[PDB]
Parts: sequence; structure tokens; C-alpha cells
Amino acid sequence: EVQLVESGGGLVKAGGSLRLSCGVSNFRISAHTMNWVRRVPGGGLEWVASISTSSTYRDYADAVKGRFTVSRDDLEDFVYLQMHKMRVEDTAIYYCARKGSDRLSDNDPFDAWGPGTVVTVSPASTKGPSVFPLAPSGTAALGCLVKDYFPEPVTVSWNSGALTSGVHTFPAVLQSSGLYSLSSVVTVPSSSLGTQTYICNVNHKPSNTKVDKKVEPK
Amino acid sequence: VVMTQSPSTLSASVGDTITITCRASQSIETWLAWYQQKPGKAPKLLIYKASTLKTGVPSRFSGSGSGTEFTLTISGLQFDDFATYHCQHYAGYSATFGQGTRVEIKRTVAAPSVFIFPPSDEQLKSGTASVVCLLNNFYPREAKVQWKVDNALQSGNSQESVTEQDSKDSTYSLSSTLTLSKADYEKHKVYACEVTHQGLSSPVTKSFNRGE
Ligand SMILES: OC[C@H]1O[C@H](O[C@H]2[C@@H](O)[C@H](O)[C@@H](CO)O[C@@H]2O)[C@@H](O)[C@@H](O)[C@@H]1O
Repeated sequence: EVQLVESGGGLVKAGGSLRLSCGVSNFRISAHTMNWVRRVPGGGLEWVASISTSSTYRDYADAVKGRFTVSRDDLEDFVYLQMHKMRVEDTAIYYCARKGSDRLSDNDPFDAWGPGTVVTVSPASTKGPSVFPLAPSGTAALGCLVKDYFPEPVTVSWNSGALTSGVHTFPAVLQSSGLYSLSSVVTVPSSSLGTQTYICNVNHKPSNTKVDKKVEPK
Repeated sequence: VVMTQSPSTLSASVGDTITITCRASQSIETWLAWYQQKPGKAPKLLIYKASTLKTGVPSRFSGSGSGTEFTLTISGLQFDDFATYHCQHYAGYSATFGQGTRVEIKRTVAAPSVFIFPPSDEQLKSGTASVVCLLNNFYPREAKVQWKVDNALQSGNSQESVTEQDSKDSTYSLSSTLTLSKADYEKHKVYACEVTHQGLSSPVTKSFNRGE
């Protein structure tokens, strides 16, 4: 089957540069107009740029005009998106998509897409999280607050994986400071609060930080 | 051209007939496509030229309309159809998309279980206090969390995060975090989270007094 692979995603400082690439499997790009699309955190789609066959026409969205450059290499079957003067608002999943149909016409839909690459534009630097307990007051709850870290992601386990039932790790929230924050919670019986031990295990691979935090009533 | 999709969220059960509308700001003839997308996955083309079904797509998917009004109908929704659907106006060298419609699994109304968490003494030394409110295993997704500090309503100092619909029980969980400076936190005594949801006949307020 036809496959498209985006690469080159990652972290960029606000005002920096990054080049995305899109490669393929089981087809040649030469007869296809190729496009870049991005999924904004909402999560709708936004057309970014298009490059026609032979690089004759290059069209860009108003939000990216003059800052983004689309290019293609038909011999090797690669499409590029060179991004300059990157803004925090360029943070998104970027997809490469082929314009096509069973029989090629002057105006076809996007018949094949890649799975996307995450692009995160931020003035922040690698920062390990602070790990605070969420202490309990029939059924009770306890947790861990994982705050002021960068970049995403962070892993959270309870009692080294022994406690999985009733576990909820929330999606991270972007704070005004440009650092992420997340909570992980577990529902447990009120009677077990003084008897059972509850330990949250936090892992942040980018800063090589592993934290074990015991959660007890205050 | 501006594409507007309605509704933004659609609740449904297996076997239901559902409809998604796309309205264009100006006439686009039949230059419209519909895509399906699952979280963290590539979009998939379903229908193009407003009503042509892509080869391989199940016949329960149908597209209709022209000019400024378009509809995507799923006749007999199947388990694999719970996803986000996007409409697109496509031209020779550009395209525009609607905002997307998420189709979610319908289940019986379930009230949230509510818990409040005070900030830790350890956090106060950092100069900030985070008060957390947890709303556990509820349905539908709509819920209102109101923060009260000394019986006064808070605004703009809280952020919410919601889990994806649970694969086992089709419920949602939500965390609401109220962030205050150490000075503002220590200035007040009673901290409360007041929750309202369809599953409740009375509002649920969880509270604590700083310093117990
Ligand atoms: O973007 C327009 C068009 O570009 C590509 O097709 C080109 C060419 O390869 C085709 O043979 C002719 C046939 O009409 O059209 C273009 O010149 C494809 O990307 C096509 O899907 C797209 O609509």
C-alpha cells in the first residue's frame, strides 16, 4: 500500500529554523502535487503549503507566507518544508499529503497522508519536573502533581505498576511560563488510607529524571 | 472561503444514523472532500467531489449537497466509526478545512465523583500554590467546575484537562487546577470546588480550610 513518512520534527526555539522532510513507499511523487497540512491543538486541520509537478507553482497559507518554503526532489521522491522565523503558533502535528485520485484530474482531493510529525516551538529549555503529592482528605483519591517540566512527555506509574485500576494520567497543560504541568490520580478505598502504601513513579526521559514520591494523608 | 462544520461534537450508538454538516461562506460547487481521523493517526479520505465514495470505503458513508450546504451521513454507525471527521474545500493549488466533528460513544448519564486536594507545604517554598479538583468517571463530557476562595468566585487562574473517553466504560475524567501565588493563598482561609453536571440533582461542593 502507499505510505508517506514525515521526519525532522521536534523542538525549536521561538524564532529558530527547522526543515521537515517527507519520503514515500510504493509510489513515485513526480506526477503528484504534494502538500503540507498541520493539526492545530483543537484539533482541526490547516492547509500550509502545496508544490505542483515540476515545482512550477508553490502556494502558501497567509499565516506562513514569506516564512515557509516548500521544495521537492522527484529523483529521490522527497518533499521538504523549510521553516524560518518560527512562532509558538506554528506548534502542531505536520502531515505531508498527496493530491490524487484513481484517475488523475486538474483538481483531486488528498488521497494519501503520512501519520504526521510533532513540531514544538518554545522559548523554554530542558527542565526536569517538580513532583508534588495530591493528598487525600467510602471511596477516596490520592495523586501526584508533575509541574514545570520541559519538553513533553512524562510517564507516571503507581506502586511500580502494581496499581493500575482507577488510575488516570491527565494530558499535560501548557502554562504561561511555557512549562508543562500534569496530574496523575488513583481512586482507592477510604479504609486503605492509613494501611496501604501509595507511591507515584515519575519518569522524564529528556532530563533523565526518575522520581519516586510517597503519597500519604496530611 | 471559510468552512464551518456542525456540530463540533456528536454522541451516538452503534446502528444509529448520523449527519454532519459543512457550510461554506461562498459557493464551492461540489469541490468538497470528507476525511476520517483517529487520534495520533493519519487522516483517511472517504468522499470527494461532494458525493463520490473513495474505492474501498464502506457504503454506509454517503456525501450530499452542493453550493454552500454539504452533509456527511453515516447510515448504521459501526464501532470503527468513532473518530473525528473533517470537511475540506479543495482547489488546484490550495485547500481549506472545517474545524472537525468528533463522534463519541453514547452511554447512560453518570455523575462525577468529586475530590479536592490542597497544595503541599513543599510547593509553597517555590512561591506558588496549586489546588486540584478531580471529577472522576462521568458522562456526558460537559461539566462546570467553579472555584471559590473565601466564598468569592475565581476566574482566569484555573486550567482544566480532560482524559480521552475510556475504552472500557466510555466515561471521562477531568482535573481542574487553581494556581495562586504563596502570598494570595496564605491571605485566604476556605478553598472550594463547586461542580455541576447533568448526572447531579444538587451541586457538589468539596472544600478545605488552609492549615486544617
Ligand atoms: O494539482 C493539480 C493536479 O496535479 C497532479 O496532476 C498533474 C498531472 O500529473 C496530471 O497528469 C494532470 C491530469 O489532469 O493534472 C496535473 O497536471 C495531481 O496531484 C492531481 O491529483 C492534481 O489534481
